[PDB]
Amino acid sequence: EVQLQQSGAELVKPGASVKLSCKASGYTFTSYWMHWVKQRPGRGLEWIGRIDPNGGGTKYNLKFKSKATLTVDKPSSTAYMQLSSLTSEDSAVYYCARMWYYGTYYFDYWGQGTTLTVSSAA
Amino acid sequence: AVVTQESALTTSPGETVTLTCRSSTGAVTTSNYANWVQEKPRHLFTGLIGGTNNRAPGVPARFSGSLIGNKAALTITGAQTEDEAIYFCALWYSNHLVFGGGTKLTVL
Ligand SMILES: O=C1C(=O)c2cccc3cccc1c23
Repeated sequence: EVQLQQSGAELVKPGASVKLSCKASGYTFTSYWMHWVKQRPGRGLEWIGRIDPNGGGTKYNLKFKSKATLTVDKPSSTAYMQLSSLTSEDSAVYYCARMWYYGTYYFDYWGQGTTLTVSSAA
Repeated sequence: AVVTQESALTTSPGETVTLTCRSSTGAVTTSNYANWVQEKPRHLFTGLIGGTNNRAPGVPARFSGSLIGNKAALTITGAQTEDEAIYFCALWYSNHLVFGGGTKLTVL
């Protein structure tokens, strides 16, 4: 019933920006934190940050504070992550993953993922 | 702060297997709220356990979490062929989350 739908594959030029979306449904959007995670081949998973859809409050991995911008739209139940000043190091699959935070902190549902390729126009 | 896991572990079906999660800064505590996430082929991710020992709803009870020695541990009690996957742990450091490298569990 719970589902997190992330946007389709993306193909963007170096130096540009991109806004990835994560549509949540089958639950109360404001009741759960939303995380964003980065997967690159051979580099496992990398925490980017989390947002609290109630108040939009954020917490970032220091390495991604100049890179990532987390926001939400409560009406459309959608969390967004903008990446900026893109380089080849940003090429990866990015996941949103929700978390419960009463008395404990655990992930449960993860989105399918969105692939970003930072590619020059020949 | 760097989180280390076993690179890869083998078990048989029905056996018990323990994955570990080590912190560079010292012993893992409850204040690290150890998380465990499972990755199955086709980039299918599933949260198993957070806050050391609390299972997410719907997660099989054979996955349990605890602290053993200086590390957080994921124990799988009665390994199933479907449990063959990559298990990432994640430790909280007071203002940020850090994932370990992940463990490839093969079920013979
Ligand atoms: O703010 C918190 C917090 O207290 C905690 C514990 C565990 C995991 C977390 C991920 C993102 C964020 C946060 C986490």
